[PDB]
Amino acid sequence: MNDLTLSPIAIIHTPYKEKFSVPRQPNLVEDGVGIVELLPPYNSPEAVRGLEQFSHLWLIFQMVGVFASRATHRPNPLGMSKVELRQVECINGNIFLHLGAVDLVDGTPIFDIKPYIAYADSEPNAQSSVKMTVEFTEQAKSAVKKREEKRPHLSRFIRQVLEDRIYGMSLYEFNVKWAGTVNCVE
Amino acid sequence: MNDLTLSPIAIIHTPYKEKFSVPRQPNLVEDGVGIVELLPPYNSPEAVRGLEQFSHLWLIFQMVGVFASRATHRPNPLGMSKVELRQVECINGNIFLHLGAVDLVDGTPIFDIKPYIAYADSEPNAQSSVKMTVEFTEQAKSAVKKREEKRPHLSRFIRQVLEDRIYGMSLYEFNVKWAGTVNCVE
Repeated sequence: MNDLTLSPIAIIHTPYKEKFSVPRQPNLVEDGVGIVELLPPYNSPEAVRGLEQFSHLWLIFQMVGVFASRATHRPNPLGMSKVELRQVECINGNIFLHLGAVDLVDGTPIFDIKPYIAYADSEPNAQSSVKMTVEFTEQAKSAVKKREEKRPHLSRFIRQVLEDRIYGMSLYEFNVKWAGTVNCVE
Repeated sequence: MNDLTLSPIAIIHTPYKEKFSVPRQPNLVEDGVGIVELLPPYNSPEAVRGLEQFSHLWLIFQMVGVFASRATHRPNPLGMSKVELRQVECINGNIFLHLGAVDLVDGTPIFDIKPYIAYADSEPNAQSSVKMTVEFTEQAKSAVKKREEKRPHLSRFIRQVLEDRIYGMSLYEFNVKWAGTVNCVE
């Protein structure tokens, strides 16, 4: 048993540009959706035949004791993530797996795509050891409105912030600065 | 984003010597237990500090469309497996994670060890699209009895077979040949 060299089979497109932009509860934010783009020569319709069968998927991507946590600094930076499968799209040799609410940062390399099977993967009783109101300033209400044309639902997409004081958060091409009041979207 | 070279961090010791020996329902067979042995220099007590907190673990090991199944022939032969954690043992620089009922074949290389968290990993409603009696011949009853000293519960460990006609199955150092009647344990 020797080493192993992995080849990225896909790239993930996501609203969260950096780690800080990812909410600790991605299943709540219904706009933090993603598209998995399969790279050549894995982007074949044969490679995803029947993927649309399953509703959930497992993505093996690239990122107390290390093994006791979910930290990224690992001997093998291999991360897991179960996302919702909304649509397997095939067009002109391009395969896009339109996922549900994800938690991977924009552009992350995918190593494997497996179907999430409830039998072998679900273990509910697995043991172990602050909803905020969102307000936009008038200038904010205006800036968000202008972008509602290109990126619809950009306003409610701010359920992230829903989890002196002028913090910054990069969402998409934007940089949103901010019960918290959001100042300027730019 | 380029390739990635993985280094095995551990080896898994298991009763099932080959793929055929693994029951399609490992959670039933209460003897198909395993020990994960951490390899140098990852076998440090600091690397598993508090692992005993969680009851379940994720092992990323080495193995319709490919992505639509759990097949082994993949662009990246990376497999997943959630096992029960019974005991994290530290002795003379040797770390053994005594698991519960596993499904990995004997000697399989482990790439990563993560704690199974019910929040992010459990998804019960995940959608998609024969109990047999066990009898031993007299010669078998004798052969199993002789080994009950070294490998206790070797008899009930045959709940595997519980899922002309002289089939063979390798379990441990043995080769069990066989409502089905098991002939000779050797």
